[PDB]
Amino acid sequence: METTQTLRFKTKALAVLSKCYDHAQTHLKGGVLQVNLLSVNYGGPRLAAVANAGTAGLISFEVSPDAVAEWQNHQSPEEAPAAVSFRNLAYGRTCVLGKELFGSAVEQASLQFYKRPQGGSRPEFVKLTMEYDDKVSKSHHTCALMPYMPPASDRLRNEQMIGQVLLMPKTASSLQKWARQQGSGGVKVTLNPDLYVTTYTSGEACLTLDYKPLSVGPYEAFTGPVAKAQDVGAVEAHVVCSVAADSLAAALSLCRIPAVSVPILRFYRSGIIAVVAGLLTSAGDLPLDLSVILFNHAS
Amino acid sequence: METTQTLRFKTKALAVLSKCYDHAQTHLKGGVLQVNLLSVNYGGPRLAAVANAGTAGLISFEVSPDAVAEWQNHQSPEEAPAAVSFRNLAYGRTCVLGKELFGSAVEQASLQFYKRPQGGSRPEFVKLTMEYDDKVSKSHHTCALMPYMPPASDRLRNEQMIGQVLLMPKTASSLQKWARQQGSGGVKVTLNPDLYVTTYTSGEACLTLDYKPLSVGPYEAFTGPVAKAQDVGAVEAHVVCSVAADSLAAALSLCRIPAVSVPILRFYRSGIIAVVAGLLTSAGDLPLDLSVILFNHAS
Ligand SMILES: [Cl-]
Ligand SMILES: [Cl-]
Repeated sequence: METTQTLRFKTKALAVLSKCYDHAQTHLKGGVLQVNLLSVNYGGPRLAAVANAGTAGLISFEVSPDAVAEWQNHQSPEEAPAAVSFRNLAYGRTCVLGKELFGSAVEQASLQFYKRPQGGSRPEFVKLTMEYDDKVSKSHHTCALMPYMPPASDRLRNEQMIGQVLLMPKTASSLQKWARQQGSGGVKVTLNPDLYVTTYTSGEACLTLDYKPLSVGPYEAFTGPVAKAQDVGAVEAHVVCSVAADSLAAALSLCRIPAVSVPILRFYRSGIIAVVAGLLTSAGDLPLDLSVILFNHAS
Repeated sequence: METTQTLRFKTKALAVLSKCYDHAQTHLKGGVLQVNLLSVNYGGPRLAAVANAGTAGLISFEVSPDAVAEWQNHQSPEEAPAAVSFRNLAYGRTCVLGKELFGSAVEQASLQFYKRPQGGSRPEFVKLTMEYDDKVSKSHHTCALMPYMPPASDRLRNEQMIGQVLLMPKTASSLQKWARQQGSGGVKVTLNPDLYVTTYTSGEACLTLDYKPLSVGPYEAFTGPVAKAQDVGAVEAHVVCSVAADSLAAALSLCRIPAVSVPILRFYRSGIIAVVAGLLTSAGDLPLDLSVILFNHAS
């Protein structure tokens, strides 16, 4: 058995995300764990819990490379994949890997991808192992990788961000509730730079949220921790997005992590939207990049 | 690291218990997993999930020795302990070991015990391993054992059984509901050979259950599967037992596993009751000895 790649995290790195994972736990359960190698020499490897949200949404519970302690790709650059991924809910078992992985009592978490010496050009298995606080307890999980998929966190690299608005906790819940009220319907999201307003409509139903302008462009907004939670926004263009009410509801929920993050809506020139979890200055330097992509939903 | 004991179960042996465990998982979760070494010259090692039920009850989900494929004790009889135990809910972990151990897809299950070559009469750690159907997935859990405890399935060795009555579904359920209604009070259970009836009182509340006599003593009854389910009993002496209503309710619930078992109440001369899960001929030959001991409880 040969090792294709080795990935190991720093002491207790992933444990600080324990509560964050718990918040997203229910949505991440039926998804998959995925390590993005496609960005190894672009910051480092990126492990992420990836799953669906609603009728047209993709969650990416991603860990910043800052959490990585050692990376090793033993395959020729040309053989290694852009990404490997196994399913979060391990084969047969009752244990959800993401839960154990992002556990708070884990000192060292690490992954090892293997293949059989003979036939097979790409990794075929992964071996997660978590070593706990007690300096005594270990857990090793051997799983089969899945049919290759691109890095979830790769679908927006060529997209153009025309603005993003921070949603104050109450506003977020308010929207999140409205979205839920719309069931399996669609929501037409409207960004109006002129009116400093974001609008959502689903049939006759409707909802309007105002926002204070930031005398700065999209890409220069919310670059660091969110020091204040207020309905603020940096928009530089109009746009209408057709998303699924249910996906929007799940996103707003997941990105508002108690005492940790507040939802930030990122608008793209194409009809696409990405609800991002803006980290509060309080919740320290969590190596988290949580987002949910709202795909185009034909109503 | 020195290996003291090794236990390997037969292929798929513990998987047949999958639904049975699930039926008790809520109770077993906070208990412990434990291997009774005493029963090695009495059929073989006995693994059991052991936990508390109500205010005065001990639950024992024991696996018949005929499920074990290979046992090896590498310690002299002097050093070897009577029983080894470790938390069912693994340390800092999120999965309960028992849930994964009795997984329906576990091809092979095995346990190993170790200790350091210094200070330590008995084993200090255990390593459970699960090999799955897919012939690819494996799980290894390494834990610390707990301060030693006697084999749960031993507390009834000197006790002399004076009677046992089987309860059919509708009957058991009446008793269980009655017990839950008595909330946190105590139940005075009476066995009357002259009136062929068992009575339950908790304050002004009461309940009487008739049973048809078996022309055989206590120890020769319900030896094998129970092809039918009718309120019959092989009693042979009066006895009044003081039990906790909540333990009684839990015990009846646990021993009536849907389409698998029916509760059987075993009364002992000492006024102690043990609720047992009589297996229906319907269920196959499950290697399961589930029971719940109702200890003495005062008003
Ligand atoms: Cl209970
Ligand atoms: Cl010792």
